[PDB]
Amino acid sequence: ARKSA
Amino acid sequence: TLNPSARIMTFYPTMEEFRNFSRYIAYIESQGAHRAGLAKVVPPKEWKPRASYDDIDDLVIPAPIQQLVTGQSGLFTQYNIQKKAMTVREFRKIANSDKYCTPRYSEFEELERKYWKNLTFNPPIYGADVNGTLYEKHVDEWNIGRLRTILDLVEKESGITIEGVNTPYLYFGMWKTSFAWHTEDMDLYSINYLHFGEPKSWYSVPPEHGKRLERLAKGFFPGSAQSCEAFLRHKMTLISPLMLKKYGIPFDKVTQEAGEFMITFPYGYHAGFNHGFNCAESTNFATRRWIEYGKQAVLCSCRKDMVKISMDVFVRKFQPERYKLWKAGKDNTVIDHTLPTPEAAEFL
Ligand SMILES: O=C(O)CNC(=O)C(=O)O
Ligand code: NI
Ligand SMILES: [Zn+2]
Repeated sequence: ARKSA
Repeated sequence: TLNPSARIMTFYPTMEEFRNFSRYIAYIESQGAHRAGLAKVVPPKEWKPRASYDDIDDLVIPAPIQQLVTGQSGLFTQYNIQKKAMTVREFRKIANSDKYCTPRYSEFEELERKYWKNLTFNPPIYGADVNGTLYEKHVDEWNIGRLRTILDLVEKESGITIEGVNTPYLYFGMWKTSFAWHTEDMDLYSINYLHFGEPKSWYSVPPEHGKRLERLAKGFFPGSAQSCEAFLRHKMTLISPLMLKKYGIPFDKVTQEAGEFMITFPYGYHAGFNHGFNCAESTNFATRRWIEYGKQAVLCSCRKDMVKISMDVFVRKFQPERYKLWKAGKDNTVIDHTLPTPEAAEFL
Protein backbone atom coordinates (compact mmCIF):
# COMPACT_ATOMS: atom_id res chain seq x y z
CA ALA A 1 0.00 0.00 0.00
CA ARG A 2 1.20 3.50 -0.99
CA LYS A 3 -0.07 7.03 -1.57
CA SER A 4 -1.24 7.59 -5.18
CA ALA A 5 -1.92 10.78 -7.19
CA THR B 1 -15.56 32.40 17.76
CA LEU B 2 -12.13 31.41 16.41
CA ASN B 3 -12.02 32.24 12.68
CA PRO B 4 -15.81 32.54 12.37
CA SER B 5 -15.26 33.25 8.65
CA ALA B 6 -13.24 30.00 8.38
CA ARG B 7 -10.74 31.69 6.03
CA ILE B 8 -7.30 30.28 5.34
CA MET B 9 -4.80 31.60 7.90
CA THR B 10 -1.09 32.26 7.55
CA PHE B 11 1.39 31.93 10.42
CA TYR B 12 4.87 33.39 10.98
CA PRO B 13 6.63 31.45 13.77
CA THR B 14 9.93 32.37 15.42
CA MET B 15 12.73 29.77 15.24
CA GLU B 16 11.88 28.92 18.85
CA GLU B 17 8.26 28.17 17.93
CA PHE B 18 9.51 26.35 14.86
CA ARG B 19 11.50 23.95 17.07
CA ASN B 20 8.53 21.93 18.34
CA PHE B 21 6.27 20.77 15.48
CA SER B 22 3.34 19.13 17.31
CA ARG B 23 3.22 22.11 19.66
CA TYR B 24 2.99 24.65 16.84
CA ILE B 25 0.27 22.61 15.12
CA ALA B 26 -1.55 22.66 18.46
CA TYR B 27 -1.00 26.42 18.67
CA ILE B 28 -2.32 27.24 15.20
CA GLU B 29 -5.33 25.06 15.92
CA SER B 30 -5.92 27.07 19.09
CA GLN B 31 -6.05 30.07 16.71
CA GLY B 32 -8.72 28.36 14.60
CA ALA B 33 -6.51 27.48 11.62
CA HIS B 34 -8.06 24.02 11.21
CA ARG B 35 -11.52 25.40 10.46
CA ALA B 36 -10.49 26.40 6.92
CA GLY B 37 -9.15 22.89 6.22
CA LEU B 38 -5.86 24.41 5.07
CA ALA B 39 -3.22 26.78 6.51
CA LYS B 40 0.06 28.39 5.47
CA VAL B 41 3.16 28.47 7.65
CA VAL B 42 6.07 30.64 6.57
CA PRO B 43 9.32 29.50 8.21
CA PRO B 44 11.76 32.05 9.65
CA LYS B 45 14.25 33.42 7.06
CA GLU B 46 17.20 31.86 8.88
CA TRP B 47 15.75 28.35 8.50
CA LYS B 48 16.68 26.43 5.37
CA PRO B 49 15.99 22.70 4.82
CA ARG B 50 19.05 22.40 2.63
CA ALA B 51 21.92 24.62 1.48
CA SER B 52 21.61 24.28 -2.32
CA TYR B 53 19.33 22.55 -4.87
CA ASP B 54 21.74 22.07 -7.85
CA ASP B 55 23.24 18.74 -6.66
CA ILE B 56 19.89 17.07 -7.50
CA ASP B 57 19.87 16.98 -11.31
CA ASP B 58 20.50 13.19 -11.42
CA LEU B 59 17.61 12.27 -9.10
CA VAL B 60 15.28 9.89 -10.96
CA ILE B 61 11.53 10.29 -11.34
CA PRO B 62 10.55 6.66 -11.81
CA ALA B 63 6.88 7.06 -12.83
CA PRO B 64 5.85 10.43 -14.36
CA ILE B 65 2.14 10.78 -15.15
CA GLN B 66 0.61 12.53 -18.12
CA GLN B 67 -2.59 14.18 -16.94
CA LEU B 68 -5.43 13.86 -19.41
CA VAL B 69 -8.56 15.82 -18.53
CA THR B 70 -12.04 15.47 -19.98
CA GLY B 71 -15.11 17.52 -19.19
CA GLN B 72 -17.01 20.80 -19.46
CA SER B 73 -19.02 23.43 -17.54
CA GLY B 74 -16.55 23.32 -14.65
CA LEU B 75 -16.85 19.55 -14.11
CA PHE B 76 -13.89 17.40 -15.15
CA THR B 77 -12.39 13.97 -14.82
CA GLN B 78 -8.62 13.44 -14.76
CA TYR B 79 -6.97 10.33 -16.19
CA ASN B 80 -3.36 9.88 -15.11
CA ILE B 81 -1.37 7.85 -17.65
CA GLN B 82 2.06 6.56 -16.64
CA LYS B 83 5.14 7.38 -18.70
CA LYS B 84 8.68 6.08 -18.96
CA ALA B 85 11.08 7.29 -16.28
CA MET B 86 13.16 10.44 -16.54
CA THR B 87 15.53 12.49 -14.35
CA VAL B 88 14.96 15.91 -12.80
CA ARG B 89 17.34 17.30 -15.38
CA GLU B 90 15.17 15.92 -18.20
CA PHE B 91 11.98 17.08 -16.49
CA ARG B 92 13.15 20.69 -16.10
CA LYS B 93 13.90 20.92 -19.82
CA ILE B 94 10.42 19.71 -20.72
CA ALA B 95 8.80 21.93 -18.04
CA ASN B 96 10.64 25.13 -18.96
CA SER B 97 10.25 24.48 -22.71
CA ASP B 98 7.98 26.65 -24.87
CA LYS B 99 5.26 24.00 -25.16
CA TYR B 100 4.70 23.41 -21.41
CA CYS B 101 5.90 26.73 -19.91
CA THR B 102 3.71 29.18 -18.00
CA PRO B 103 1.88 31.64 -20.32
CA ARG B 104 2.18 35.43 -19.94
CA TYR B 105 0.03 36.94 -17.19
CA SER B 106 -0.35 40.12 -15.12
CA GLU B 107 -2.17 39.03 -11.94
CA PHE B 108 -3.00 35.65 -10.36
CA GLU B 109 -6.66 35.77 -11.35
CA GLU B 110 -5.61 35.72 -15.01
CA LEU B 111 -3.45 32.64 -14.56
CA GLU B 112 -6.27 31.00 -12.61
CA ARG B 113 -8.61 31.80 -15.50
CA LYS B 114 -6.20 30.33 -18.02
CA TYR B 115 -5.92 27.18 -15.89
CA TRP B 116 -9.67 26.59 -15.79
CA LYS B 117 -9.97 27.56 -19.48
CA ASN B 118 -7.11 25.36 -20.73
CA LEU B 119 -6.85 22.35 -18.35
CA THR B 120 -8.25 19.91 -20.98
CA PHE B 121 -5.79 20.99 -23.71
CA ASN B 122 -2.14 20.01 -24.16
CA PRO B 123 -1.92 17.50 -21.26
CA PRO B 124 1.12 18.12 -19.02
CA ILE B 125 3.43 15.73 -17.20
CA TYR B 126 3.50 15.50 -13.42
CA GLY B 127 6.59 14.22 -11.62
CA ALA B 128 4.50 12.93 -8.73
CA ASP B 129 4.72 10.33 -5.98
CA VAL B 130 8.55 10.15 -5.94
CA ASN B 131 9.91 8.41 -2.87
CA GLY B 132 12.57 10.58 -1.24
CA THR B 133 13.44 13.66 0.86
CA LEU B 134 15.44 16.74 -0.11
CA TYR B 135 16.12 17.54 3.52
CA GLU B 136 19.53 17.32 5.02
CA LYS B 137 19.96 14.60 7.70
CA HIS B 138 20.80 17.21 10.35
CA VAL B 139 17.82 19.55 9.98
CA ASP B 140 15.83 18.78 13.12
CA GLU B 141 13.06 21.35 12.72
CA TRP B 142 9.97 20.53 10.64
CA ASN B 143 11.75 17.65 8.93
CA ILE B 144 9.17 15.95 6.74
CA GLY B 145 11.09 12.68 7.07
CA ARG B 146 10.88 12.67 10.86
CA LEU B 147 8.12 14.83 12.36
CA ARG B 148 7.72 12.82 15.56
CA THR B 149 3.90 12.79 15.63
CA ILE B 150 1.71 9.98 16.97
CA LEU B 151 1.32 8.62 13.42
CA ASP B 152 4.68 6.93 14.06
CA LEU B 153 2.79 4.35 16.12
CA VAL B 154 1.99 2.68 12.81
CA GLU B 155 5.67 1.91 12.13
CA LYS B 156 7.05 1.75 15.68
CA GLU B 157 4.44 -0.56 17.20
CA SER B 158 2.73 -2.27 14.23
CA GLY B 159 5.81 -2.36 11.93
CA ILE B 160 3.90 -1.17 8.83
CA THR B 161 5.35 1.21 6.23
CA ILE B 162 3.00 3.07 3.86
CA GLU B 163 4.81 5.05 1.17
CA GLY B 164 3.89 8.73 1.01
CA VAL B 165 1.93 8.45 4.28
CA ASN B 166 4.56 7.73 6.98
CA THR B 167 7.39 8.36 4.46
CA PRO B 168 8.14 11.46 2.31
CA TYR B 169 7.06 12.07 -1.29
CA LEU B 170 8.50 14.49 -3.84
CA TYR B 171 6.45 16.23 -6.51
CA PHE B 172 8.03 17.85 -9.55
CA GLY B 173 5.45 20.09 -11.17
CA MET B 174 5.12 22.02 -14.43
CA TRP B 175 2.45 24.49 -15.58
CA LYS B 176 -1.14 23.24 -15.44
CA THR B 177 -0.33 20.01 -13.51
CA SER B 178 -3.03 19.50 -10.89
CA PHE B 179 -4.34 17.60 -7.91
CA ALA B 180 -8.02 16.81 -7.73
CA TRP B 181 -10.39 17.27 -4.82
CA HIS B 182 -9.61 14.94 -1.95
CA THR B 183 -9.03 14.51 1.74
CA GLU B 184 -5.98 12.57 2.97
CA ASP B 185 -5.88 8.81 3.38
CA MET B 186 -7.64 7.96 6.69
CA ASP B 187 -8.47 11.68 6.80
CA LEU B 188 -5.03 12.43 8.26
CA TYR B 189 -3.23 15.77 8.29
CA SER B 190 -0.78 16.52 5.54
CA ILE B 191 2.27 18.73 5.33
CA ASN B 192 3.59 20.18 2.11
CA TYR B 193 6.80 22.16 1.55
CA LEU B 194 7.61 23.87 -1.70
CA HIS B 195 11.38 23.44 -1.95
CA PHE B 196 12.00 25.67 -4.94
CA GLY B 197 10.48 26.97 -8.15
CA GLU B 198 7.17 28.44 -9.32
CA PRO B 199 4.11 28.66 -7.01
CA LYS B 200 1.42 26.10 -6.16
CA SER B 201 -2.21 27.35 -5.84
CA TRP B 202 -4.68 25.63 -3.51
CA TYR B 203 -8.43 25.47 -2.96
CA SER B 204 -9.92 24.30 0.32
CA VAL B 205 -13.35 23.44 1.75
CA PRO B 206 -13.85 23.77 5.52
CA PRO B 207 -14.13 20.37 7.20
CA GLU B 208 -17.46 21.41 8.68
CA HIS B 209 -18.75 21.77 5.07
CA GLY B 210 -16.98 18.73 3.62
CA LYS B 211 -20.19 16.69 3.48
CA ARG B 212 -21.78 19.33 1.26
CA LEU B 213 -19.02 18.94 -1.30
CA GLU B 214 -19.49 15.14 -1.24
CA ARG B 215 -23.21 15.42 -1.89
CA LEU B 216 -22.46 17.80 -4.76
CA ALA B 217 -19.96 15.44 -6.36
CA LYS B 218 -22.31 12.47 -5.86
CA GLY B 219 -24.98 14.42 -7.73
CA PHE B 220 -22.67 15.16 -10.65
CA PHE B 221 -21.23 11.64 -10.91
CA PRO B 222 -23.89 9.14 -9.73
CA GLY B 223 -22.34 6.27 -11.69
CA SER B 224 -19.04 6.83 -9.89
CA ALA B 225 -20.82 7.13 -6.53
CA GLN B 226 -22.68 3.84 -7.00
CA SER B 227 -19.44 1.99 -7.75
CA CYS B 228 -17.58 3.44 -4.77
CA GLU B 229 -18.90 5.50 -1.83
CA ALA B 230 -15.55 7.29 -1.39
CA PHE B 231 -14.83 7.71 -5.15
CA LEU B 232 -13.31 11.17 -4.51
CA ARG B 233 -10.38 9.24 -3.02
CA HIS B 234 -9.61 8.18 -6.60
CA LYS B 235 -8.33 11.78 -7.03
CA MET B 236 -9.89 12.01 -10.51
CA THR B 237 -12.51 14.71 -9.88
CA LEU B 238 -11.96 18.39 -10.76
CA ILE B 239 -14.52 21.04 -9.90
CA SER B 240 -13.95 24.71 -10.60
CA PRO B 241 -14.46 27.55 -8.06
CA LEU B 242 -17.26 28.92 -10.27
CA MET B 243 -19.21 25.68 -9.82
CA LEU B 244 -18.51 25.63 -6.08
CA LYS B 245 -19.79 29.19 -5.89
CA LYS B 246 -22.83 28.41 -8.04
CA TYR B 247 -23.84 25.53 -5.79
CA GLY B 248 -23.15 27.28 -2.50
CA ILE B 249 -20.11 25.32 -1.30
CA PRO B 250 -17.94 27.50 0.97
CA PHE B 251 -14.28 27.51 -0.07
CA ASP B 252 -11.14 29.58 0.07
CA LYS B 253 -8.06 29.84 -2.15
CA VAL B 254 -4.41 30.47 -1.38
CA THR B 255 -1.14 30.46 -3.32
CA GLN B 256 1.95 28.81 -1.85
CA GLU B 257 5.38 30.24 -2.73
CA ALA B 258 8.80 28.57 -2.65
CA GLY B 259 10.00 28.17 0.94
CA GLU B 260 6.47 28.01 2.43
CA PHE B 261 4.63 25.18 4.21
CA MET B 262 1.00 24.24 3.72
CA ILE B 263 -0.82 22.17 6.33
CA THR B 264 -4.05 20.34 5.50
CA PHE B 265 -6.30 19.28 8.32
CA PRO B 266 -8.40 16.17 8.87
CA TYR B 267 -11.33 15.97 6.45
CA GLY B 268 -10.27 19.18 4.73
CA TYR B 269 -11.03 18.81 1.03
CA HIS B 270 -8.42 20.46 -1.15
CA ALA B 271 -7.40 20.73 -4.76
CA GLY B 272 -5.07 22.85 -6.84
CA PHE B 273 -2.50 23.37 -9.56
CA ASN B 274 1.14 24.26 -10.16
CA HIS B 275 2.13 27.54 -11.83
CA GLY B 276 5.29 26.21 -13.47
CA PHE B 277 8.38 24.15 -12.78
CA ASN B 278 8.66 23.36 -9.11
CA CYS B 279 9.44 20.80 -6.43
CA ALA B 280 7.35 20.01 -3.37
CA GLU B 281 7.88 17.51 -0.55
CA SER B 282 4.99 16.05 1.35
CA THR B 283 3.80 13.53 3.94
CA ASN B 284 0.89 12.73 6.25
CA PHE B 285 0.86 13.24 10.00
CA ALA B 286 -1.46 13.00 13.02
CA THR B 287 -2.43 14.49 16.37
CA ARG B 288 -4.72 13.25 19.15
CA ARG B 289 -7.64 15.11 17.55
CA TRP B 290 -7.19 13.01 14.40
CA ILE B 291 -7.94 9.73 16.17
CA GLU B 292 -11.72 10.20 16.00
CA TYR B 293 -11.46 11.18 12.31
CA GLY B 294 -9.43 8.05 11.56
CA LYS B 295 -12.02 5.93 13.36
CA GLN B 296 -14.79 7.44 11.22
CA ALA B 297 -13.09 7.81 7.82
CA VAL B 298 -15.11 6.48 4.86
CA LEU B 299 -12.67 4.48 2.72
CA CYS B 300 -12.43 3.38 -0.92
CA SER B 301 -13.94 -0.10 -1.45
CA CYS B 302 -13.54 -0.64 -5.19
CA ARG B 303 -9.75 -0.78 -5.54
CA LYS B 304 -7.21 -3.30 -4.27
CA ASP B 305 -4.54 -2.40 -1.69
CA MET B 306 -5.84 1.07 -0.74
CA VAL B 307 -4.47 2.74 2.39
CA LYS B 308 -6.21 1.44 5.46
CA ILE B 309 -4.68 2.04 8.88
CA SER B 310 -5.69 -0.09 11.84
CA MET B 311 -7.07 2.31 14.45
CA ASP B 312 -6.71 -0.26 17.20
CA VAL B 313 -3.36 0.90 18.62
CA PHE B 314 -4.65 4.49 18.77
CA VAL B 315 -7.93 3.69 20.48
CA ARG B 316 -6.14 1.34 22.84
CA LYS B 317 -3.47 3.89 23.80
CA PHE B 318 -5.32 7.25 23.78
CA GLN B 319 -8.92 6.17 24.46
CA PRO B 320 -8.72 3.15 26.77
CA GLU B 321 -12.04 3.91 28.39
CA ARG B 322 -13.78 3.73 24.98
CA TYR B 323 -11.88 0.73 23.62
CA LYS B 324 -14.23 -2.06 24.69
CA LEU B 325 -17.22 -0.16 23.29
CA TRP B 326 -15.46 0.73 20.03
CA LYS B 327 -14.45 -2.91 19.40
CA ALA B 328 -18.11 -3.79 19.84
CA GLY B 329 -19.23 -1.27 17.16
CA LYS B 330 -21.16 0.75 19.75
CA ASP B 331 -19.02 3.93 19.71
CA ASN B 332 -21.49 6.69 18.79
CA THR B 333 -19.13 9.68 19.16
CA VAL B 334 -19.94 12.70 16.93
CA ILE B 335 -17.07 14.88 15.68
CA ASP B 336 -17.22 18.65 16.21
CA HIS B 337 -14.96 20.08 13.50
CA THR B 338 -14.62 23.45 15.25
CA LEU B 339 -12.88 22.07 18.37
CA PRO B 340 -9.06 22.37 18.81
CA THR B 341 -6.89 19.36 19.66
CA PRO B 342 -6.62 18.67 23.44
CA GLU B 343 -2.84 19.43 23.31
CA ALA B 344 -3.74 23.15 23.20
CA ALA B 345 -4.79 23.25 26.88
CA GLU B 346 -2.02 25.75 27.70
CA PHE B 347 -2.53 28.10 24.75
CA LEU B 348 -6.24 28.76 25.32
O1 LIG C 1 1.35 18.67 -4.23
C1 LIG C 1 0.44 17.97 -4.76
O2 LIG C 1 0.34 17.69 -5.97
C2 LIG C 1 -0.67 17.44 -3.87
N1 LIG C 1 -0.37 17.61 -2.45
C3 LIG C 1 -1.32 17.34 -1.56
O3 LIG C 1 -2.43 16.96 -1.90
C4 LIG C 1 -0.98 17.54 -0.09
O4 LIG C 1 0.18 17.94 0.14
O5 LIG C 1 -1.85 17.28 0.78
NI1 NI D 1 -3.65 16.16 -0.22
ZN1 LIG E 1 -12.96 3.39 -4.84
